[PDB]
Order: sequence, then structure tokens, then C-alpha cells
Amino acid sequence: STLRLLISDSYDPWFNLAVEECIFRQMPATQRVLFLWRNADTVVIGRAQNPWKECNTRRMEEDNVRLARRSSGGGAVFHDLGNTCFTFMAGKPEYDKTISTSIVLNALNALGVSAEASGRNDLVVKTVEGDRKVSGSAYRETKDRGFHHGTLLLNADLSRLANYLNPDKKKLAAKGRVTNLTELLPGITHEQVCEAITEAFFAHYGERVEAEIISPNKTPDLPNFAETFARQSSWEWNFGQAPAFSHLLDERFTWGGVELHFDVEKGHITRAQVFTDSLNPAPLEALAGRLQGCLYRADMLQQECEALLVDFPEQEKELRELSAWMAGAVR
Repeated sequence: STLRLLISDSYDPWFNLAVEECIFRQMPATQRVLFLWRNADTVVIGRAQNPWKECNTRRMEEDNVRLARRSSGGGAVFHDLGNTCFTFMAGKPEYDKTISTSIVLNALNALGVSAEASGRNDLVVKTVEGDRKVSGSAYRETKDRGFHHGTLLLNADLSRLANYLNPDKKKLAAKGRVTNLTELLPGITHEQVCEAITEAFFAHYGERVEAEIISPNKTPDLPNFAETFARQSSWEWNFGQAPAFSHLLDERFTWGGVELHFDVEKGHITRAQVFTDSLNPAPLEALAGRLQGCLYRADMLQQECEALLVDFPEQEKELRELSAWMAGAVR
């Protein structure tokens, strides 16, 4: 058909993320994909975060909470089985964010819930006591495709995340809602919401297909899956070793916190590593790239940092701020 419908029968977050990674980059942009899944207890961190600073790893081990690192930026997210998650993908020009958003809204309507879009990302139910968030999401575009994924809060434990994160004093010093569906719909299950999104998906495209039910015990019909799954679940990718440097500079900006670890010998940086919870870590990863071998002196720290501007027009503020902050922090 023109449709693929993938239903994960696994709570393994490395398995579920590896499928998403195949939808986004492995699969041909040539069908319309809906993938429906959830994870057992997991902290998902952005690709540039340092879990040894961010997470109470001892508590995680004691409570049997998993760590997964995703390949986009941003901060920590908590998953459990009371989150029902969805990923849509479709080729351009045909697809844009509005289709999948409408499909999920219809799904929610079919369930007896009056929901609306709110911002570029969220879905919200109108309430006597004001707007309540029932869904988070993120949208990404490629040259060949659009890609949309998010979660629905059916019966999430909302308190839990804070037990697994370390206090961040500078995040605290700086400064700059949500409801479970089970609060409205006491019987609601994962399977019912999956059923509802699938129907709204089939109704939209005028077509039906059989569900491919997928789990780690056999290869899904996704190219390069075995390798993507070996990488996604590897300790070295999800955790990695703690940074071991002799200097550390850190700051919380409005667009994210930044930790910069490095060594200085003979007045130059001999090695450096940057961490961040910024939504776009690319300009920070590329700063780390340009800091190697740099003269440890504000004029050069700023020259290296500002040499990147031409290639990051949308992040010019981020870079101007990092640059000013380093000039101030080094003296």
C-alpha cells in the first residue's frame, strides 16, 4: 500500500528509539508511516548531555530506571508505560506538521476528549480551570521527509523525573500545566488510544493496512536495523565515560546550560569537551571542535567561537553569548 503501520510490542526504549531512527533515516521517504509504542521506566537525555552530572545514577540503578540517549538535543524526559507514544513520517512535498496533528486530535475526539493545538508542539484540553497539557511532541524535516513524534499522557507518573536528576544550582539561580487522560477517561488503555490513532490515520489516507507487530526477538522490516539497534542500545552511546579534565567552565543561558571541560598546557588547550541541554547542540559541538589546540586567551576563544557564525545563522545569539561569556570567564 502507501501506508506502513508499526506497533511495538516491546517496552525496550533502545529498541523503540532504534525503530524511530530507522523511520527517520533508513526507510525510503516513499510511504506514510505510523509507529505506536511505549517504554518502561526510562530517562531519555539529549545527545549532548552529560548523564554523570545530570542524573542520580545510583538512584536509577537502585530503582531499576533505564538511561537512553536520543540523537536530538534538549534536556531529560521521563518515560513509563503510562505514556503512549507515536511517530509519523511522510515524504515531502505531500506532508507537513498539520496532517499528523489533525490525526491525533481526531483520535482524541473519537475518545471523547476535546483537545486543541497549543504552541508549535503541545496538545491541550480546555478546562474550567484553564488549559491542561496532554501531549508533547517534536517535529523535524529532512530534504526528503517530515517526521513527527510525541507522547500522550494516559497515566504517567509525573513526579518521578525529579527523583533521578541532580540539583543544578545555576539552573536554579536562573528562572526564565499537565494532566493524565485517565483523569477524564478512567478506563483508558494504551491499546484503545493506539486503536483510535490508527483509525484516524486510515481515515485520513483512505486506506488500511495490517499492523506489523514488532519486538527485539526478531528483525523488523527496516533496513540496517540490526546495526542501528546494536548502536542505540550500547552503554558507550547511552552513557559514555565521565569527562576527566582539569578545568571546568559552566553557565546557564536562556537557551540552555553549557559545561565546558578542558586541559591547558603551555598556554593552549590540549583537549576539550562541551555538554549542553540546548535544543540545537550543533554550534556547541562545533565550538568544542574549534577549541582544540586553541590559545587559552579571550581573544582566541572568541575568534574561534565567532568563526562559526557564517554557518549557524539561526543560532547567532547563542554564539554571541557563548563568546562574551568565555571572554569574561577566562581572565
